[PDB]
Amino acid sequence: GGMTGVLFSLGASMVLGGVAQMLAPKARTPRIQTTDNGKQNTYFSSLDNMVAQGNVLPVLYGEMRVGSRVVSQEISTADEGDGGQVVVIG
Amino acid sequence: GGMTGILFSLGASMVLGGVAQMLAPKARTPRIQTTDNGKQNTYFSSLDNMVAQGNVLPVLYGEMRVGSRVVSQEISTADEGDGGQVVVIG
Amino acid sequence: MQDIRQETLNECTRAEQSASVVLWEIDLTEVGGERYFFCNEQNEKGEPVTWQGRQYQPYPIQGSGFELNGKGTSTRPTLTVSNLYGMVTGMAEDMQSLVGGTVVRRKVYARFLDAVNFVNGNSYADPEQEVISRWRIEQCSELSAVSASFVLSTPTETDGAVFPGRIMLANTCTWTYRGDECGYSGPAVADEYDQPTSDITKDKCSKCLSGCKFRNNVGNFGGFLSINKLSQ
Amino acid sequence: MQDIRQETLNECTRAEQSASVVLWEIDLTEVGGERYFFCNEQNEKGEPVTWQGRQYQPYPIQGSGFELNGKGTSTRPTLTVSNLYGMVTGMAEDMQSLVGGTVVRRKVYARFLDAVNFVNGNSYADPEQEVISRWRIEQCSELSAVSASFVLSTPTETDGAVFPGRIMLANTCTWTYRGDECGYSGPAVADEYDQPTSDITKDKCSKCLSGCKFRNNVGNFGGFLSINKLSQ
Amino acid sequence: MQDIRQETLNECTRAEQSASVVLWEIDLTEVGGERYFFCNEQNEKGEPVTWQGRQYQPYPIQGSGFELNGKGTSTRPTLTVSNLYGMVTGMAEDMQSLVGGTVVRRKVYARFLDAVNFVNGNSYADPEQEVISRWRIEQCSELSAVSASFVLSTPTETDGAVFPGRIMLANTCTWTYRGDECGYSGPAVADEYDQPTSDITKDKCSKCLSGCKFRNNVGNFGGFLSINKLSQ
Amino acid sequence: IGPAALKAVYDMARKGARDEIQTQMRDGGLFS
Ligand code: SF4
Ligand code: SF4
Ligand code: SF4
Repeated sequence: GGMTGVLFSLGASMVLGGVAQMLAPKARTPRIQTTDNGKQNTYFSSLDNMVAQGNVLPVLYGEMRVGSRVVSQEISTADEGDGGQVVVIG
Repeated sequence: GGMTGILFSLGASMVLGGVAQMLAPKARTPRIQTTDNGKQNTYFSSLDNMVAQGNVLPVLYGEMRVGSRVVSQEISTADEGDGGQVVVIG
Repeated sequence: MQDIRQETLNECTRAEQSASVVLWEIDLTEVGGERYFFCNEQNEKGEPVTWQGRQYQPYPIQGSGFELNGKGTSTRPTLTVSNLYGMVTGMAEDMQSLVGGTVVRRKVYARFLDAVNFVNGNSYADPEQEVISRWRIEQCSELSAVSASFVLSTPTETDGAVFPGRIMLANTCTWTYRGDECGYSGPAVADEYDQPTSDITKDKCSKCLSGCKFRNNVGNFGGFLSINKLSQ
Repeated sequence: MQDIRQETLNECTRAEQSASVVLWEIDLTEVGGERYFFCNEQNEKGEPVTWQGRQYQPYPIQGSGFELNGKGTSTRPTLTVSNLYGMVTGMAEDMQSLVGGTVVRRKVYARFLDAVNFVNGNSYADPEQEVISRWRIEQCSELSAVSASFVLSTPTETDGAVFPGRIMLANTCTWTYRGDECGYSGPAVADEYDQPTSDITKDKCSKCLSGCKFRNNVGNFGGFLSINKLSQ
Repeated sequence: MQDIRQETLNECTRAEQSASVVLWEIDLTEVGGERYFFCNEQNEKGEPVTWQGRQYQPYPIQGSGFELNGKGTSTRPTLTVSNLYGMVTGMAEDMQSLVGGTVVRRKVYARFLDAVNFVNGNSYADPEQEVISRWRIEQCSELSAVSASFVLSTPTETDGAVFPGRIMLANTCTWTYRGDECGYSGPAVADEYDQPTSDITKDKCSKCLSGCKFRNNVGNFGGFLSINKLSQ
Repeated sequence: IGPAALKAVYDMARKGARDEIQTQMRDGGLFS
């Protein structure tokens, strides 16, 4: 137990994947679909309304106009009324 | 160093996947989507127009009627006349 | 850089090294236990080693595999402790197999221990020169009747955790009771199954709409009342 | 089937064969170096081995794993050369780790060497019977002060490469300046940063629209001017 | 629970046990062969072992790695048989390398063999005390001039199978001929191709519409005639 | 002897790893 044989140095065994990978951990590209055609969406953009069923609530960090997750949509009859008494319908 | 063992047997390990894959490298089935349904992505035909950006220049090798990758699409006002002097309107 | 004092770094240059000593502190206050002090070896008097005034008792402890890295997997060094007379099993049967506790490893050089550890008395003592690391116990991979092996991990390691903790629900709350969002501080009114009790030891919300209506905090409900978004 | 002549094939079946010599040629002309000839062993005169008139100097060399296969990954034989006196590091620091070079392995039987390698002189000499293999160096996984290990690969190895190498549109170009596709052959007008440079030593194109306009070859522009296909 | 009788269960706990005998039965009747009985051991008279009246001849055999599990891959124990005098090769080229057969392993305690295996005659004999297992041969991983290795598998193994076994529709039928779904029992009219014939030996169906038209049985056709749903 | 035993053990470990990869990727297991 005094000695520690089999030092087993690791050099190119970790370089073999690439050198910038051992300084920066790289990024994950999304999966490409077919019905989506060629619109390569990323993981930090959403310009359409989503559905909030058993999903997570997204967060925003700066600028970059985004869509939303619809929680309630309803149509009723538009009653006549303003912020006052002027209610002419002639 | 004069003698070397380390032989094993490659006649059984490589058959384990199938014997026909031994002589031909086998084809690659595409990925099935819910929208694709019964249709499977054909690497020999694509009858539609795809967005230019996020696409790669396709190639043709024989026949195979096919769509394209649209680069420019725009709507203007047509000229009222074929050419020459025939310019009847009424 | 490390928080290494000048004196110990200067001493760690000469050829004739002193004896390296490793001491371990198992802290279980955050989980419901006590602080245990262990050392792999005792002094020349056959006594527990005295450091900074406190005492570390002798017990067979061995830590192997401390590998700090930035890529690949995390670090999982292994701590081996002799389980004789059932001493480890005693706390394991009580403290839920030593899961969630903290371990602190301090390494010191021999020439800086307290003077009471030497018959002549060390004149170079300085109880402020040591190297400190801390880890958390992850699992007890094997505890037999002769030994016990614990796996260690970094406190900040992420595994099985998701970033957007928010979850959209229909008729179930998402936060705790009385913690920060349920600003309720009145008498106990409900229990697990929404029964009209008035005892504080059994007051736990049912995580429903009825519980909120009972507690008059429906304005602070986490469950959005959508439900019928997929039917249409 | 190989191109091995009948005589060596006949001799290879004999019960009492001769020594099997292996000679190596490292070609860096396609990279910017020279041609180096190595042999693992020398003749009986204490001289470099003379083959086909040329001389292979006796230097450390040893190959292992040279093989031809079709299933799974391509074969990657390993070469080893002893790095004493810093000889290998000398060319390694100048030739960028000897990547992209060519290695030629020649296998010969002892009874066909030149007559000058034997004191009595070999009458059975025929300097056109050998087996030739060619590979390309991929990486240098070891450059210790005692040895040096190289990984070899097939010239036609394919990996990390895609077949249809075009990217549709871009605000930038995709060809190479002064090639057979750009078609420009005029005097220097612009530099890498789009400044009015009339010196040919530092002519470069930004591959952008203005750089192309500077040379009146906008007809051969490789990027398509769509942009708004995704926004609109 | 197992079907082991009470008496053998009682005996197995005794401190001074008897010898353990393993006997193997290879059944190829479901394939078109015979039943072979093997035993790794013989009696004291140099004779095949007599059990339940039948005789297991002495022959090399050894089973290894018999495991039963509920999680992960289904276990594949192995069997080794000495291939001397080409006995295994005699049936390998005839029975399609012993693929699809059945193997039955019976383990027995030595004190229950028939009296003819002992010179004095065993009085504690019971021919209904054994433990039985059954497996199926999967492949002959090794076959040489000295030995032969077979892989065993559970009959219930579900490797390489899909649950819903229908193709729904095509231009072709997807059943057997003269089964319990085709429902044809008439005289021979068609062969492998669309050629008239009147011999029962070469009765075959092309499993296309033309075959049904030939056999006047279209209402039992297993192909939906859509075609244009994929186009239009 | 050192180096011969080392190379033999390395090659045997490679064969074992290949066999484990082959056997665990059949239907179940952890699906490496
Ligand atoms: S349900 Fe209403 S009361 Fe029960 S916890 Fe969530 S918020 Fe507080
Ligand atoms: S941009 Fe115009 S000029 Fe610059 S390279 Fe491409 S084509 Fe030749
Ligand atoms: S095709 Fe018509 S006849 Fe031939 S099998 Fe299927 S059903 Fe029976």
